[PDB]
Amino acid sequence: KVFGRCELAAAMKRHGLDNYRGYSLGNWVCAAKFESNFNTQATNRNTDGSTDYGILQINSRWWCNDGRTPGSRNLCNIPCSALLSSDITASVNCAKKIVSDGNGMNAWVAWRNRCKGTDVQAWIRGCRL
Ligand code: NA
Ligand code: NA
Ligand code: NA
Repeated sequence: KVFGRCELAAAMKRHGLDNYRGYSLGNWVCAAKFESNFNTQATNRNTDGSTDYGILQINSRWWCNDGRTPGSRNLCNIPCSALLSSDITASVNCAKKIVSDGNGMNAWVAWRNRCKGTDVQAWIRGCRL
């Protein structure tokens, strides 16, 4: 499913991401935009053989099992394919574990390079939340 900007903001807010670990909703919408263009089916392969999945591009090297990333962890206890669902619950629950591991949203390279230090509130402007 390809989300609309406001539709995704509302779904993330309902799933408890607004101000989760001090990150306002605009940060999460901004990260989803540059990681996946709001497409839950997005996949991208990394140089090390691991793959990134879903709306927040969660990596199989640490967070999910895809059956093809040797010596990797599955810290979210889920198959990577569950992160491609039109229901964002699994992606959101896994992102909460990632953002709590010590590095905050810096775990998402696109957030650090394209969202951090910008007016992220603009990503939720006009939304009925
Ligand atoms: Na915001
Ligand atoms: Na591979
Ligand atoms: Na980047």
